[PDB]
Amino acid sequence: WALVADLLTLTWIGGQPVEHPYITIGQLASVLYFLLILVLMPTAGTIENKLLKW
Amino acid sequence: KAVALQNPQAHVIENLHAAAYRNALANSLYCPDYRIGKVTPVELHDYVQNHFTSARMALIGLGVSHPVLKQVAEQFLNIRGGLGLSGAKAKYHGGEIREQNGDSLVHAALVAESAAIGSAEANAFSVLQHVLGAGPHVKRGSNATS
Amino acid sequence: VPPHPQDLEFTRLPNGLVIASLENYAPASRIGLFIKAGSRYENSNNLGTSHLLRLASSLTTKGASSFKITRGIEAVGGKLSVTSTRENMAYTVECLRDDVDILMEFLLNVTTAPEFRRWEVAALQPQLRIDKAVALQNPQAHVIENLHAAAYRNALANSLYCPDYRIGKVTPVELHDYVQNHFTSARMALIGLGVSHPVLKQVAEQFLNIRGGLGLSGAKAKYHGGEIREQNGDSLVHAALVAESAAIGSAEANAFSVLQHVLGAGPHVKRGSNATSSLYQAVAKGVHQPFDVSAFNASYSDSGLFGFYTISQAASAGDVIKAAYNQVKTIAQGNLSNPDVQAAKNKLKAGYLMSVESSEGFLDEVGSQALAAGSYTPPSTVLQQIDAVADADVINAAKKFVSGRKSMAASGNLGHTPFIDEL
Amino acid sequence: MLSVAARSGPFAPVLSATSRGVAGALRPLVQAAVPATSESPVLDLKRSVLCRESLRG
Amino acid sequence: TATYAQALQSVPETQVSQLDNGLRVASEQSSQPTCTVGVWIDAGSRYESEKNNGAGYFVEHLAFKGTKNRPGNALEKEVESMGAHLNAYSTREHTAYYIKALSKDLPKAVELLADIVQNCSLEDSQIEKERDVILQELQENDTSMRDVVFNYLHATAFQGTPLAQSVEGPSENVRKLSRADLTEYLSRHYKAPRMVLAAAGGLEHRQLLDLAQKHFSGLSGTYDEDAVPTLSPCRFTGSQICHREDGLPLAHVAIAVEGPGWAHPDNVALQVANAIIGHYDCTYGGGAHLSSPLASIAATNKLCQSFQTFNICYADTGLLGAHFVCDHMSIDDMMFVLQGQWMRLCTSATESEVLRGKNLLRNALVSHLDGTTPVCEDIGRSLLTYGRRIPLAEWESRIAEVDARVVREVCSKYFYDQCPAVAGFGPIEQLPDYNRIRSGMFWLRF
Amino acid sequence: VSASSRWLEGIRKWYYNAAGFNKLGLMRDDTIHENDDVKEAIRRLPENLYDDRVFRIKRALDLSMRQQILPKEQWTKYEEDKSYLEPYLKEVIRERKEREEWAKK
Amino acid sequence: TNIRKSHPLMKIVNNAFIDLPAPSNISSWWNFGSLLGICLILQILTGLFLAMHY
Amino acid sequence: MLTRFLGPRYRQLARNWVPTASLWGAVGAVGLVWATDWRLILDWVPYINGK
Amino acid sequence: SHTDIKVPDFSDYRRPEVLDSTKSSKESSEARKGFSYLVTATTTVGVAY
Ligand SMILES: COC1=C(OC)C(=O)C(C/C=C(\C)CCC=C(C)C)=C(C)C1=O
Repeated sequence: WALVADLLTLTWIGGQPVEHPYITIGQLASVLYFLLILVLMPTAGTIENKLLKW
Repeated sequence: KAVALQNPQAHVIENLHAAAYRNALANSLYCPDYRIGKVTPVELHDYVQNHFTSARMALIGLGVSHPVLKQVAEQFLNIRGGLGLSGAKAKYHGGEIREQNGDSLVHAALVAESAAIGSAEANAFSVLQHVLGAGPHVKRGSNATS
Repeated sequence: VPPHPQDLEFTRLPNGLVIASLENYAPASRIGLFIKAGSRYENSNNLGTSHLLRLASSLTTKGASSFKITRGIEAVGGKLSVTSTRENMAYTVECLRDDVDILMEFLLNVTTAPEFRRWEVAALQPQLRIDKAVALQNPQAHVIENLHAAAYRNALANSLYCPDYRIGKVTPVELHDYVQNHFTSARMALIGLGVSHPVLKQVAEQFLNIRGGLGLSGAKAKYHGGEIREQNGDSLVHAALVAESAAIGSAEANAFSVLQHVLGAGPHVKRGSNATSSLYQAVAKGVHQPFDVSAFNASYSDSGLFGFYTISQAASAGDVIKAAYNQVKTIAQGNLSNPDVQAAKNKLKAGYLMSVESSEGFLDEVGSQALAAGSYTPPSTVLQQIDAVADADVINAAKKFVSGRKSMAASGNLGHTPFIDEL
Repeated sequence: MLSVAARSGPFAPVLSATSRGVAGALRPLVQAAVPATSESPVLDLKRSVLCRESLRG
Repeated sequence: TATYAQALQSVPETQVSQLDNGLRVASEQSSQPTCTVGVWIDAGSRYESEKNNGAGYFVEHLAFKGTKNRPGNALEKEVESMGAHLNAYSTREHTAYYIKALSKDLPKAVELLADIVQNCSLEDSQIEKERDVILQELQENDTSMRDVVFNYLHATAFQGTPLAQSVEGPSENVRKLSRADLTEYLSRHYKAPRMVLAAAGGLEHRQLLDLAQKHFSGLSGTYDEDAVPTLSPCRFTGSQICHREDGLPLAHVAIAVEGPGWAHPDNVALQVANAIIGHYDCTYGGGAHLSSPLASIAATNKLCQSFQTFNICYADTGLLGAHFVCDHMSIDDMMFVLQGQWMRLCTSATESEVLRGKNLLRNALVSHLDGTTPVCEDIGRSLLTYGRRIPLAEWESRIAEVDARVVREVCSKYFYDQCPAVAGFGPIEQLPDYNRIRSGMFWLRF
Repeated sequence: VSASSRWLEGIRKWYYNAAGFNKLGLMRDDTIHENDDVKEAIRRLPENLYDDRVFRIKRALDLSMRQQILPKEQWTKYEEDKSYLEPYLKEVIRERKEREEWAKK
Repeated sequence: TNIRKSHPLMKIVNNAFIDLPAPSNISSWWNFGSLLGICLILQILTGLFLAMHY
Repeated sequence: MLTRFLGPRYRQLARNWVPTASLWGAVGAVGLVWATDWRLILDWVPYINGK
Repeated sequence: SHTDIKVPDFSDYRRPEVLDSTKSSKESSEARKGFSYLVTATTTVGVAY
C-alpha cells in the first residue's frame, strides 16, 4: 500500500508544476518507488520467512 | 469372464472340475485367457454343425400348443450330421488345484466321484446332500438341522 | 610363463560368517556377499518380497542415496547386480582393482543400510510386472516354476517371481523384516576376487557383524509330488517329469550328477545328433520330428529334484515322454556300460572345470560352496569325489527316480500330454 | 561341486544396475533350435538377450 | 596391493609363431586346467559373390558332419565322449571353429580341428539334408526383428558391395548351391596364410607348435600361387530402408554413419563416446538416475524398451551408430534424443563424462577377456585384423590418451553433418523422414 | 532458559497470529508456494497427512470464497502447529543439491 | 454426445469459458481480466464508428 | 539464484561454446553493418566504399 | 527369406562420384556437400540482397 499511495503521490506530482516542494517530494517518491520494489519488498519477504522459521 | 469370476466360487468349481476330470467335464464354462481373441468363425460354424443337430435337441414350450411346436420342429429343426454319443466319456482322475489369493477367506471344495444323473444311486447322494446340509432355510439361522 | 598362483584363503568367523578371497593379480575385482535369503524363506503371507528385494538394490541407503549408487558406480565403469536362486541371494559387485573401496562401500550400504522408503518402494512395484514378464517368456521359466510348486508344499514350492496378486502389495515393513530375518552373519559369506583377505576380514569384522533373525536353513522342504498343467497353445509342449533326488553335498547327489550326464544334458557340438545322449537317442528311435530331451537335475540344501525335460510337438508329447522315461527305466534295470559311466564322468568333470574358468563363475562356486558346505573344496578334490562314484550308485540313482512319487509340469496344447497316472 | 546355479537345472534370476535381467539354468532350450522352427520371442514387450558391457578396442 | 597399472603388466605375452605354410600359431599360457583351441579363417561373406553367397554358412553346417578320416557321425562321438565342446561361427569376414576342452586333451583337440579344417567329407546325402535345415533357420531368423534390421542396415549402407550381403545368403542360393560350389569355396579360401591356430589356457606354446606342424602339415605347402585376390573396398551409401509392418507390436530402428574399420586409431575414441551414450533395457536397475542422458530420458519418459550403441568394424569400413526398440509413438522422440546426443558429443563433450566412458571401456575390456574362450577368440581374431595381439596395457595407453577434445574431434569427424544409413522394421509410421533424420545430423546453433 | 529467546518467540507468535492462516484452520505448511521441490514432498506425504492437508486447504478456500473465518476456538494455535512437510521438503532439497554437485564435476 | 465438446470451434470456447475449472474462490480483483477484454472491444467498436467520420 | 552453474564442467562447456559464440557476433554485427550501410565502418573496406 | 531382399539398383539416379561400388564415398562426400550447400549459400545471398 506504500507503493499504491506512492504512485498516487507521483500521479499528484505529475499534476503540479516544476516548482518548490513538488520538486523534492517528487524526487523522493521516485526514489521510494524504486526502493520499495527493488530493495524494500524482497527484504520484507525474507524477514517473514525468518519469522515463520522458513 | 471378469464379471463371473468375481465370485470366488466360480473359480473354485471351475478348478474343481479341471482337477477331477481329464477330459470333457474338465473343460471350463469360461474361455481360457489364451483363446480370447483366437476362437474363429470356422470354429463357431463347426461347433453348431457338430452339436446343434436333431438327436441332440429338445424343443420345449410353455403357453404354446403342441401342434405348433411339432410343426416348427418338423419344418425347421430337422438337422443332423455331427456326432451321436453324449460321449467322449468323462474320465474321472482326481487331483487338486490350489490358487494363492490373499482373499482372507479360504474357499475350498473337496469331492469324490458320485453317480450319473438319472440312476438310483444319484438320489442317495441327493438325499445325503440334504442330511449334511445345503443352503439355509431361515434368514440368519444357526442351521440346527445342518 | 605366468605367476605361480596364490591360493584361496578361507576364514570362519565365530559368529558363523565366512570369508574367502583369491588374489589372482587381475586388473578387475569381483566381490560377492552371498546370503542365505533365497525365495524359500518367504512364507504364504509375504510371497514375492525377495523378488522386490532383488530389484531394490539401488534404492537409497543410509549414507548412500539412490542417485549416488547409480552415478558413483557408473562413474567407475562398475557393475552392481543381485542374483537369487531358491536358496540364496548373491549381491555381487565388479570394477577395476583401484576401485574396490568405492564399490565395497556401496555394497555394504545396500546389504546393511537399506532405507526402503515408501515412495521409492512404491515407484518400484511396477517393475516386478516387467521383470516377471521378461523372464516368463521362456516357456521353461513357467515350467520349472510350476515344477517346484507341484513338488514341494512349502519353501522350495515358492516361486522366484512375485505372484501377480502381490504385485503392488509387498511393503517396506515386509522388506525391512526380510533383511533383518535373513541377512545376518550366520547366513552370509563374503567372497572377494582381486582383493586381499586382511581387507575382506576387516570389512567383515567391522560391517557384517549382524545377527538376530533365524538359524536353520530350515522350514525343511517337504516333498509331496503332484502335477501342474497349463494349456497354452504354444504348438510345442514343454514338460518336465521328476522325483525327489539327493541334497546337495551328499555322496548320492554325485550319483545323480553323473546320471544326468549318462542320460544327457545340453549339446556339446553345434548342431549335433548327440550320439552320446541316451535320452536323445532313445526318443529319436521312436520319434521323427523336432524334439528335445535333457536330463533335469536340481539340488538343494535339504532335497533335490531329478528327472528330464521334454519339448515336443503337441501330438508327440506322450511318445517323447514315454520314450524318455523308459530309457531311464532301462538304466534302473541295470543296462549300463562302464565306458558309458566313464564318458559321463569326463563330461561332468570337464564341465565343472569349464564352469569355474571365469571370475563370474569361480566367485559363484565359492559363494555357494561357502553357504552350503561352510568350506572351499578344490577341483582336485571335486574330481576325486566325481571319480568316487560307483557304476552301481548311478544305477541306484536311476532306480530311485523310477520308483519314487513323481512331480510333473507341462504347458502347451496338452491334449496328448500324459498324466503321471498314465505313465 | 555346489552352486546349484551351474549344477545346470534350477532357475537363477539376475537383476543389475548396468545389465539386462537374466534367467538361469537348465533344461532344453538347446538341442532344440537345432531341429528347427523354434520361432523365438525376439524383441516383443522386452529386454534384449546376449547383453552388453562386452565391447573391444 | 597391486595397482591396476601393475595388474595389466602381469598379463602374459601372447606368443606368436609362423608355420612353413602361412599358418600362424598363437597362444597365451595361463595356469588354467582347461583350454580353448581353434582356427580363425580369413574367410567370410565379403569374400563371396552373388552366386557363391551363403556357401561358408553351408560349410559351417557341413563342418562337423564327418571327415574323410572320421565319417559322418563319429567326430561328435569323439568330442562328446571326452567332455569337450565343439563350436563354430561365421561373420561377414571371419570363420571360426573352436573346441573347449580339458588341457590334457590339446593333442586330440588339435588333431580334430586339423581334420575338420582340411578333410571335410562333404557327403552328398548331407549337403542335401543340410539344405532343409538351413532353410528352416532362415524362416526362424525372420522372426528376430533385431537380426533382421541389422541385415537391412547392412543391405542398405553397403548397397552395391559384397558387404551388403547376409552371411546365410538368399533362399534361392541355399536351394541351388552344389557340392562343386562348396569345394571351390573351400579350396579358394581355406588356405594357411588366411588362417590362425589360436589357443588360450593351460598349455605351453611349444606343444601348440609341435601339434601345428604335425596336423597342419602341408596345407598351402604346394598351393597358393593362382587366383588369390584381396578384398575390394566397399562403398557406403547412406540411404534408408523402411519395411513397414503394423502387425508387429514394436518398432526396431538401427541408424549408422560410416566407420573407419578394424585398423584405425579412431576406434578407441569412438568406443568411448559410444560408452557415454551406452545402452538401455527396461529391466535395467534404477532408471531416472542413470549417467547417460539418453538412457535417463529413455527411462523417465518410457521412450523405448531397449537401445544399444555400436561400432561394427570391417576392413577399411564399418557401421557406427545405435539401434533401438519402442512403441509406435516413441520412434520420433527416441530419434530426437539419440541424434541430439551424438551432436552434443560432437560439439560440447565435457571433460568428466569422457573419464566415465574411458572407465566403462576399460571395465568392458578386462571383463570381456575372462577365461579361455574369449581370450582365444581375441587371439585368433586379432591376428587376422591387426596382424598382432594388442596387449591390454597398449589399450590402456590408447584409452588414456583420449579426453573431451579427442572426443569432440573424433566424433565430429565421423558423425557431424554426415549421411546416415537407416534401417527400420515393424510399426514405423512415425520414423522421421530421411531429410529430417539427416537434418538431425547437424546443429544450426553450431 | 532465557527471557530474551522467549521474546523472539513472542515476536514469532505475534507474526503467526498476524499472518492469520490459522484463522481459516490452516497450518504453515498448507500455505507454502508449490514449486518442484514442494510438489514432490506433497507426493511423498503419507496417506493421512495428504488427506488432512487436502481437507484443511478445502475448508480454507471455502471460507476464503465466503469471506469468512473460523470461530476463535477452531483457529490453529501457534504451539499446536506441526511442520508436517518440513522433513520431506528438506530431504527433497537435500537430494536435489546432490544432483547439482554431481552436475558440476 | 455433446456437440459443445467435440465440434472443432465450439471446443475452444467450451474449454475457455464453459467447462474451464476456475477456483471456487477468486474475488472481484479477478474481474479486471474480463473488463480489460470488455474495454478492448468497446474501444474497437466506438473507435470504428468514429473512424467512419474522422 | 545461479550458484548451481559454477563448477569444472560448466567452465569446460563454456570453453567449448566460445569459438562458436565469437563467430555469432561476427555474423550479427557484419549483418547490421551491411543492412544499415554503416558508413563509419565500411569506409575501411576496400572495394566496398562506393561513394 | 528377408535375405531375399536386395536394395534396388540406384546408379540411374546416383551422382557421378558415387557410382563405383569399390570406391569409398568419403572422398566425394566433401564435394557433394560443398556443391549443395553452395547452392543454398548463394540463394540466401540472393534473398538477402
Ligand atoms: C478463470 O479465469 C478467467 C476469468 O475469470 C477470472 C474470466 O472472466 C475470463 C473471461 C474472458 C473474456 C470475456 C475474454 C475477452 C477478451 C478477448 C481478447 C476477446 C477468462 C478467459 C478466464 O480465464
